Amino acid sequence: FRKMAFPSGKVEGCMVQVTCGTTTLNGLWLDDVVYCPRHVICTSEDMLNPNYEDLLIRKSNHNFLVQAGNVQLRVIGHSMQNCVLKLKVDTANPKTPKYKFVRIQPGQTFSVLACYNGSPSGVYQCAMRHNFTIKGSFLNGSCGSVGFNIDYDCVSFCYMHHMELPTGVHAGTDLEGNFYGPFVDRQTAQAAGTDTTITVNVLAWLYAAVINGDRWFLNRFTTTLNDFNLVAMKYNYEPLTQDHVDILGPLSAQTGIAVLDMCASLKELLQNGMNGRTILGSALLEDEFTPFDVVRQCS
Amino acid sequence: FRKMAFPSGKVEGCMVQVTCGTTTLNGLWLDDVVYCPRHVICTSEDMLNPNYEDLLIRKSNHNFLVQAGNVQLRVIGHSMQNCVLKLKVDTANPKTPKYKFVRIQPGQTFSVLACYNGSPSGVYQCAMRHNFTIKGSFLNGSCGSVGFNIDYDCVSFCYMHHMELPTGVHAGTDLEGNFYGPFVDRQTAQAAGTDTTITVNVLAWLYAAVINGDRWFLNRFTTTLNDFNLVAMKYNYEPLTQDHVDILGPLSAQTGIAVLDMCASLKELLQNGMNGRTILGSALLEDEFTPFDVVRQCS
Ligand SMILES: Cn1cnc(Cn2c(=O)nc(Nc3cc4cn(C)nc4cc3Cl)n(Cc3cc(F)c(F)cc3F)c2=O)n1
Ligand SMILES: Cn1cnc(Cn2c(=O)nc(Nc3cc4cn(C)nc4cc3Cl)n(Cc3cc(F)c(F)cc3F)c2=O)n1
Repeated sequence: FRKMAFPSGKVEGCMVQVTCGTTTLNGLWLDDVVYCPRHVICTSEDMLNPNYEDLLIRKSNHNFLVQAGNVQLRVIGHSMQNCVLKLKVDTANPKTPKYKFVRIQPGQTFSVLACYNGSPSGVYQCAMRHNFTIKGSFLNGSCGSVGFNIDYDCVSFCYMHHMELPTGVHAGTDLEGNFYGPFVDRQTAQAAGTDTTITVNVLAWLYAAVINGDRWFLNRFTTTLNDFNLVAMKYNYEPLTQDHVDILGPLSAQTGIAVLDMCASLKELLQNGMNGRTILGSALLEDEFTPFDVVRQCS
Repeated sequence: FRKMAFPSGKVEGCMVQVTCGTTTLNGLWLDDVVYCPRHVICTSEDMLNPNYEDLLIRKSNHNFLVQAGNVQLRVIGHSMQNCVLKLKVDTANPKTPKYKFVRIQPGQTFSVLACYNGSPSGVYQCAMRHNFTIKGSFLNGSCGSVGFNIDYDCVSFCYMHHMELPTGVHAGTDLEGNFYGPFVDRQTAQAAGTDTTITVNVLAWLYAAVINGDRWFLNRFTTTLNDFNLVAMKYNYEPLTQDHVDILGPLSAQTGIAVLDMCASLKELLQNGMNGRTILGSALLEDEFTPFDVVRQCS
């Protein structure tokens, strides 16, 4: 098992650079609109405690430099939606894919196209942690890089990168400009909430093991969901939601192992450990493969 | 710090489907030639023990169906170069990138674009191992997927996927059709040579751990190159050369940790184990990052 990103071509053709004075970052060009973090309108002095409403009134269309490669896209309108800037440009992107804007739940994975100065650099899979941060790999100049999933040629954009936290994890918004988690777009020290293990994904990893014939940890017990959630919290595992139980449906049907029976097996592993035994050739439980990721790799 | 692949868009526009009878796999369309594994000309009976020159002489151009998306390309010529079939087509691929064909050395990494029926499915980083296998993520229908590196807009193709060995590792050729390793393109069980660990890559990754703030494995011991290499060989690690030491120069400069001091750290890890601790979230010693991979992602 390894982390597999979606092919990035449909997103590469949408990346542009957006510059305001000397502040520069990445934006996303879809039809005739460029979406980017509103942080671009900040001078160095504004980044600590920006007054975004005040900073925008000073700005006119001709203050925004938008470039696809070295080709300038003239801005003909600008607005602010939550923490994203929307720049209307005079050219509709001929490479615009079929796309949606989605807001993802914690545990869900997505592909990140890391970009610098509008130029795509690399692609990798990330998971949204339950404290609404991601353990990404980002350098300076990456602000505005996006995260996405692809279903049947349709790109669902779910993340726009804004900042690095002191602990080295990363925080950002959806493509409507709403932050994931309790963060704000200022250059101030903000702490990630305490992280938890992503229970739904650990359960998917256990189903993956079963599919590949590694099933020693299957015990003879069952549990209720309420009983399991209360126990899981004592081991810094996330409580399961009703949506979590349902996205485990396909793996449960494939293996014939009821979701609640697998929760009982996981509860046993938490209360007693693994005793030098491995699962999928590993002594650590993996929590960054979703049920969908598992089916992608197994079938 | 993460395993990061190159953006795949320049390769996506070159993937097509090749079909001969009921046998089908992926091909690479560059200018007016489609490159694909010659295994495509085998029926299920042929696959077990194929005489390829005999099989190819009995084929005509119209025995080859090539589809790019929904568009059918007409084959107007064919030839075989080692294990690679070259189909001349009546249309040049307008999305052909600047490209080269290169044969890589063990320890070097590349990006894989996994494809099924000519449609790209995922992208991830792999390394050529010392026994000329790769630990990929490939399912049925992935034959003909390619591996590549991207250097300022030029795609250097280095791998064409052929088969999965009974241990689950993968084997393939360069784009001139020569296998990496002692394998042949026939459906028979094939084992690889002993899998020696890429020592210079493990050292690069330990330097990545330091650069990313993890230092528990460092120590005050010292070692000579030969004394380290004695322990390395004992543990089936590749001997470290002065060229490897030189290549690690920039990382030792950045961290102030001498290369032979990092060797002392690795020697203890090999002799004592990790004591349940982890490095960069991994419970085992990672050997699929090159010094350049670490430099590029950390800077
Ligand atoms: C190491 N790292 C990992 N992720 C990041 C993301 N990131 C970023 O790329 N840039 C940021 N500040 C800027 C500085 C600029 C200097 N010039 C010339 N232009 C610049 C543009 C930007 Cl955006 N930041 C900091 C940051 C960005 C925000 F959007 C925000 F709301 C708060 C912040 F503190 C940053 O985190 N760097
Ligand atoms: C599980 N896995 C991981 N990697 C692979 C790659 N792979 C593959 O995709 N296909 C193969 N055999 C074929 C069967 C076909 C059935 N039809 C209808 N069409 C087919 C086309 C192919 Cl290529 N193989 C096996 C294989 C492929 C070779 F190129 C070879 F030289 C020897 C082999 F044993 C395969 O490994 N599968």
